[PDB]
Amino acid sequence: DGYFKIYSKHTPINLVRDLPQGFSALEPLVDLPIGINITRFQTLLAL
Amino acid sequence: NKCVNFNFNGLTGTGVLTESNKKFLPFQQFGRDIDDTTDAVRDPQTLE
Ligand SMILES: *[C@@H]1O[C@H](CO)[C@@H](O)[C@H](O)[C@H]1NC(C)=O
Repeated sequence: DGYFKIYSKHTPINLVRDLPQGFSALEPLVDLPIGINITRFQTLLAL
Repeated sequence: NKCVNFNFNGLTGTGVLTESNKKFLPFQQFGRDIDDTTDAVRDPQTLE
């Protein structure tokens, strides 16, 4: 509907090389009214 | 605690309004029952 919606969660953990084997809910942190076409995306690392 | 025609945001319906004990999450606006009828609602003006 032209809202780019972000759902998220934080938990502290203790793992070395796996995605945590379990279940949790993500809350809507924002619902940005942006209306654009998207096909691809990229993520930003500190250097 | 008296029967009233409630309306929040166009939700006309008749009932006793009562103060809830429900812990709705921060983003959360209407409560629906098991029956999918609305049975709780955040007030738009004041945080209850
Ligand atoms: C988004 O762009 C692609 C590639 O140009 C196109 O195939 C797609 O139809 C566009 N999205 C919409 C909603 O038309």
